[PDB]
Amino acid sequence: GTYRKRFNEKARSGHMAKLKELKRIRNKQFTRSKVSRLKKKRLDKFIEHQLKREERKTIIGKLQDYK
Amino acid sequence: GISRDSRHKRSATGAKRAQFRKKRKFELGRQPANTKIGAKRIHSVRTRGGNKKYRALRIETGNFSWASEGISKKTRIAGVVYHPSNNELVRTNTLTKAAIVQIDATPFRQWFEAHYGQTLGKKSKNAERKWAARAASAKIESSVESQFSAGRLYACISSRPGQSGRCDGYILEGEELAFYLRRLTAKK
Amino acid sequence: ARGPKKHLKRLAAPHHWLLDKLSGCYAPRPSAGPHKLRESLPLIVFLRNRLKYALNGREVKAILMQRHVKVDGKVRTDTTYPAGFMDVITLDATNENFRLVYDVKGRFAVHRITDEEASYKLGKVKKVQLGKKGVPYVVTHDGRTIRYPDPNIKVNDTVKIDLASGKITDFIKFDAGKLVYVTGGRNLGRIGTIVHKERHDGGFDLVHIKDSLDNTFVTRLNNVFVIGEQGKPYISLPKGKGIKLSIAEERDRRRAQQGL
Amino acid sequence: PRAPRTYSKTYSTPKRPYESSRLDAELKLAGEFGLKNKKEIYRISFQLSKIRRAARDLLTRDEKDPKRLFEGNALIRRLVRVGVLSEDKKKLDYVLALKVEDFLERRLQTQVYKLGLAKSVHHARVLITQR
Amino acid sequence: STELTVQSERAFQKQPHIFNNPKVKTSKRTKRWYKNAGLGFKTPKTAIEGSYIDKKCPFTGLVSIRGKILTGTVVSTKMHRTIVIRRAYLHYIPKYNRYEKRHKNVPVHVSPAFRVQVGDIVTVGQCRPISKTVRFNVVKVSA
RNA sequence: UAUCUGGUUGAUCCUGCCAGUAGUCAUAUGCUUGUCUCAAAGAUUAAGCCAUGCAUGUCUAAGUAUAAGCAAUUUAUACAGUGAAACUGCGAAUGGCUCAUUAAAUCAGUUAUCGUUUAUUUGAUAGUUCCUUUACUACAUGGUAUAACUGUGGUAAUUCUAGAGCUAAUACAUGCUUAAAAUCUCGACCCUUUGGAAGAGAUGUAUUUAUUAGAUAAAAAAUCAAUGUCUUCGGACUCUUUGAUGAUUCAUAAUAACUUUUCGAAUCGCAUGGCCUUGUGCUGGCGAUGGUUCAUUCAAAUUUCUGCCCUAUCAACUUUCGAUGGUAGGAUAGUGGCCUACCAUGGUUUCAACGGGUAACGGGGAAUAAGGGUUCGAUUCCGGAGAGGGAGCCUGAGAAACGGCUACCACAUCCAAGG
RNA sequence: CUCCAAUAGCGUAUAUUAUGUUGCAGUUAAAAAGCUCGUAGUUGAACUUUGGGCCCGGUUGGCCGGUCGGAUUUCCAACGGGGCCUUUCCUUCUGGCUAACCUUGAGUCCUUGUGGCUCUUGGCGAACCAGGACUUUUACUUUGAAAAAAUUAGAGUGUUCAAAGCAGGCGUAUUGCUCGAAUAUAUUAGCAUGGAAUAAUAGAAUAGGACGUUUGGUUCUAUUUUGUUGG
Ligand SMILES: [Mg+2]
Ligand SMILES: [Mg+2]
Ligand SMILES: [Mg+2]
Ligand SMILES: [Mg+2]
Ligand SMILES: [Mg+2]
Ligand SMILES: [Mg+2]
Ligand SMILES: [Mg+2]
Ligand SMILES: [Mg+2]
Ligand SMILES: [Mg+2]
Ligand SMILES: [Mg+2]
Ligand SMILES: [Mg+2]
Ligand SMILES: [Mg+2]
Ligand SMILES: [Mg+2]
Ligand SMILES: [Mg+2]
Ligand SMILES: [Mg+2]
Ligand SMILES: [Mg+2]
Ligand SMILES: [Mg+2]
Ligand SMILES: [Mg+2]
Ligand SMILES: [Mg+2]
Ligand SMILES: [Mg+2]
Ligand SMILES: [Mg+2]
Repeated sequence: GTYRKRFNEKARSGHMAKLKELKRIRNKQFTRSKVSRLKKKRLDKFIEHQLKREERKTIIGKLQDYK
Repeated sequence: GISRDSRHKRSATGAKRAQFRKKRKFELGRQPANTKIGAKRIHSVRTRGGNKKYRALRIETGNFSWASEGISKKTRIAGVVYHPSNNELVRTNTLTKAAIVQIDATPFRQWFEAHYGQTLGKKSKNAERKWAARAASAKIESSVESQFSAGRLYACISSRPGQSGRCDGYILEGEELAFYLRRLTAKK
Repeated sequence: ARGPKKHLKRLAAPHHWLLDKLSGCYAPRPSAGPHKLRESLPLIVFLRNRLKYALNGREVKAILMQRHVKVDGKVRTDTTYPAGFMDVITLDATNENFRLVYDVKGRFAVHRITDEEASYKLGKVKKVQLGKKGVPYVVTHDGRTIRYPDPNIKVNDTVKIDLASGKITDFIKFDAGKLVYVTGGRNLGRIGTIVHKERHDGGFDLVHIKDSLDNTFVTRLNNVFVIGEQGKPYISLPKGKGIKLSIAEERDRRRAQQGL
Repeated sequence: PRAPRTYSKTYSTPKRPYESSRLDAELKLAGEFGLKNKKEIYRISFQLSKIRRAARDLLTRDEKDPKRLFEGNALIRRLVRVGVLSEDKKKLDYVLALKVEDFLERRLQTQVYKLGLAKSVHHARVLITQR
Repeated sequence: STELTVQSERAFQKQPHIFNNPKVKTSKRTKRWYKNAGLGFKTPKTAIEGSYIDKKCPFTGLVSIRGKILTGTVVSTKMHRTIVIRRAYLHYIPKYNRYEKRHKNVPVHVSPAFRVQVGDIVTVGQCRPISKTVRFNVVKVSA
């Protein structure tokens, strides 16, 4: 159980540094809170929404021009 | 420090091993001597069991042995002139085994002219008796003759001087001499 | 585990000392000596357990330090001295001499011998070599080292050693028809004669012994000790002579020995 | 660290608590020989199960097999000595007889009562356990 | 292999402590040592007469053969002086009551007194650690 | 899924179905708990944190006693019984505890060391030591430099220690004695020979290198070298030693030298014998301790062959920075890419490599069982690994030691704030 | 208040327990890929010494029972085993155990005896010693050795019974005698061994083959004898 979750990790620092190295090599083969994820995703949806809403409004004004 | 464990090495499939124990004493390795030339000193390590080893550093004479004639003389090593493993140890004059050195010629010439009376180069009636009793064997070689005319002979080291403190050796003769002359001078 | 061990937990003792579990937690661990660890017997398992002279493992020490017990002529005091196969334990008071030989169940017998037999023992050579300054030696099974042996002595010949002088007195070669006492493995203590011997360059040359009721068996040569010609042995064998009865005949014997 | 002093339990629960033939049988037994609970009966049925199975597993040998002759004479000698088996019925076959009442008749309590120094079964148990 | 032009490398090659003497002039011209590997294997003629120098050859070198003697078919000869052989066996799975084919490659040392190609059956014998993965010398070449 | 009870309608039979009905032996928990024998004590995947105490020291007749310690009274004016302290030696590397890491790793059976270290124990083993070996050099026995002790002190504090004065050794540092020959080298000699010749030097053991021997499969001549025993002066070569293993450049012996020269007893207790020229003359007993190398023993380190749970929706991996191999060196107790320099391009893989998961230390073993199997094994024995985490290392035969030291991360104790 | 069950023990919760090698199912109600080709994998027809003849006896079973509860003698019944001979290498040679009576000089105890044996004048090559000289390789299967102790099964034994333990027992108990601590198991790998059915493997097709007292030399290794060590 190499990369487990130990009870206290500040008091196991030399250990976790060594494990970081082990992982680096063995998977350099491939390298070569989810509420923070939910919050980031919702924020980015919101920003996209507001930019699209802005674009929509400017074009509807320009369509008022050519009625 | 410097260990001789093989369990830090990739396994023969190319795998990568997690270590299961700390370094052990019985796997150690100390520092190379890098034993230069000049003004003897020797430091004695205590190895396993008790068991001295005499790590030599800066040694300058050796018991070089003339194999064909069957003798040996303590002469003075004068400089590494070729080394098979590593061309750096030439540049920095480091005595390891199989280093090709130049020694002294003078004890050997003195001995030879004592043993046969032949004066390498170009009365006490017992002495005439012996020298004439062995004059068929008064024939060395063409090449070693020329080295004796120069003043210093090529010689190989055959004692590990970081392990026993003594840089003995032997004098090149025969085909080994032709090989090393060719190598040494086809570098130059 | 960083150094030699020093305690031996009872239940890891040799099975043939017959040490009862639940009497303590550890067992006498033999010191280094002539005989190996698993195939010795300390003097405390011999004085206390077997002969019932001591009651504790302290009265054993108060026997050994009065200079009473001697193994092979020389008086020994280390209470876990590894006595072994073919030794001669002399006790001066009680006028007794024992020799440690096996018996067909595998144990070590209590086998009293007479006095004039108690002044030699047999030793199977284990190597012969040129020692130092060109002096040949033999190395018997109990660690001895004897210089200047008779040049017809080679590996596996049984030598007969005089305890006082220490010199070799006699020897016995290794060939078919020789009487053989087996000290090792599953047939530990059986006495037969040799019948054949298989070569096996490379490992473990086997030997076909046949006892005196015509039951052949095979052991490695390593486990074979030669103790005399056909008929005549040189040591005195224990009672029962090495026969290896079978358990139905053992019970018919016991039951028919119903004497009271 | 010492060596373990081994042990093992001498009785075992049967298949089913109720099976009214079993309750009626145990009542006949524990009332006739003057017993205390069901563990006495189950202990004897555990003994007799062990006896009868090891004797069965002998019968699936062949005559003049040394293992069968040795342990058969052993088992028969023991069951003769306890008194459970007879003196004339000394073949291995007859121990596949031997119902529980044969054991519970050699019990010391009933043997006091049968010798007529006890006037009942329960009076015998009380003379026994009062020294 | 060793590939004649024997003095190819950056150091003179010779059997240690075998000294041919310039103050005598015989004709065999190189004194040569060879041992007997034991166990009924034969020193091939190419070791007794040849001019290669190998220090891990069982017949003209400083190893010795002891312990397990194995066999197998050569499966690749692409390294210098060593090869890889391949042993096959059948492993018994007792639940299913059947067997399964298994195999192990093994790297072994082939002295240049032998001529070994691929597909070729060989008998090897155990010597001390010769390199990181090599613990075996080819001692006879069969087919 | 047997057994038993019940429901399935207006009833009763017979089918069928449905519900309830069983030991488990694991965890948690409740109520009860008098006698005899016995013996156990894990768990938050928290290998999380620890107040206080204890768990490792040791003396015989036989290493060192002027305690200004104690007792004497019996031959003890160098000492002599006992005996703190301290020096020296040995031990603290065993035991006890835990299961975090670890998936060909550990471990289990089986090999190897012709590839190495070994305190101790047991058995062997050591007439050679300086010198042109006579103008001496202690061998009836050589030299300092410290502890405890005395004395002057520092600091809040610790199993902190400084400065001065003593004195020891089985500490430390030095350094002698003995057989008889034989053997080679250098040889003053005289007299020329076909040559012999006084003497002088070296010879133990260990180390380091070079060299030699360590044989063996059966005829005879011609050939010279050269005459070596006998010379029967021509020559016959007449008689010719040599261990082990499957196997060696093995054991072992020999030659030439080398070495900041290893060992070859300045030690200790009880006894007091013979001698005979009576000298404090000559020898001499039972032990203790130490010592070189070889073997043995307790061990160690490496190592051969076969054997692991889940995963392919993990198919290519290792190779810059050793990955597979060759040569040489260095390092090690020793083999070895174990490391270095140069060179080659190899090595494993659908017979599942590599990479993940493991509430994975491995085994003996425990349970259920008609069997095949399936599950459990921190846990009384063996093997490994660890001592909060990582990295170093000292002394020693033995340690990468934690009831040893040193630094760093994490915790945390005392403080006069300096430690 | 009356029963019932277990009883110095008894209850409740949660779990768990009574995938198919042996040994499952796939038309109609779990599940045959739409189709063919195809590498790994698994699997693959028959065939090579068969058969007879002679001798030897094991171990049973029957007639038997000689005896003071089995010591065993005549037979045939079967069952396993061996050795010859039938075209049947049974590896070849080295001086030896010469193996063995193929070898021979005389004698006979005893039912009339091919029902029964002591010593030796050319000998026998296979007694395997050690020695050489080499030989197709597996799978399977028997047997041996191995796989520590405790644990497990199990023999003995009145721990007062029992769980256990490995103790104990018997006398002249006034000075001492004796039995024990058995046995089996353990599967894969490694070692050793008999078997030669089944299933693979490999030899003589360009004959580069095999035996051979043959006769060309090319060669190299060195035993002995030429003083003796070198040539
Ligand atoms: Mg320990
Ligand atoms: Mg061997
Ligand atoms: Mg009471
Ligand atoms: Mg993994
Ligand atoms: Mg894996
Ligand atoms: Mg000694
Ligand atoms: Mg001072
Ligand atoms: Mg040598
Ligand atoms: Mg190397
Ligand atoms: Mg490199
Ligand atoms: Mg597990
Ligand atoms: Mg774990
Ligand atoms: Mg465990
Ligand atoms: Mg540790
Ligand atoms: Mg903790
Ligand atoms: Mg120590
Ligand atoms: Mg540590
Ligand atoms: Mg602690
Ligand atoms: Mg500790
Ligand atoms: Mg295919
Ligand atoms: Mg077929």
